[PDB]
Amino acid sequence: TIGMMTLKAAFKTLSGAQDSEAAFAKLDQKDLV
Amino acid sequence: VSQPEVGAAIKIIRQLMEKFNLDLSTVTQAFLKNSGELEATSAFLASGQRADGYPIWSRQDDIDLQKDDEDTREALVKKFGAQNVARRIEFRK
Repeated sequence: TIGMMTLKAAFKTLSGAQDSEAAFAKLDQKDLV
Repeated sequence: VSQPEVGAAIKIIRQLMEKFNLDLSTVTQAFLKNSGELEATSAFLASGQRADGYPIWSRQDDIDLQKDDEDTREALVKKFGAQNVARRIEFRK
């Protein structure tokens, strides 16, 4: 199981965008389709 | 968060991206709706359903989860099962 903050760190690292923090927040906020 | 934890997560995320040919966001969002569980997330990405016979989490469910209301919590338990609800609280902590 990947913890939420670990998942965030991994996403930010792989993303490579200074926008990653907000982008992650949007993924958590929006339902998956 | 420790470097080892992030490295392990990155490895898993990358494998899933290649195995199912999906972008970073799709895989990451799937983990978020499955409370970071590998099996459930992979089963979900492969079939569209978790392997335990329960749905993934939605925004309304997460909002409901924080309501100090017995009726709301019972409805969540019926929809996800007591175990998944406990794991969600822990995941969201």
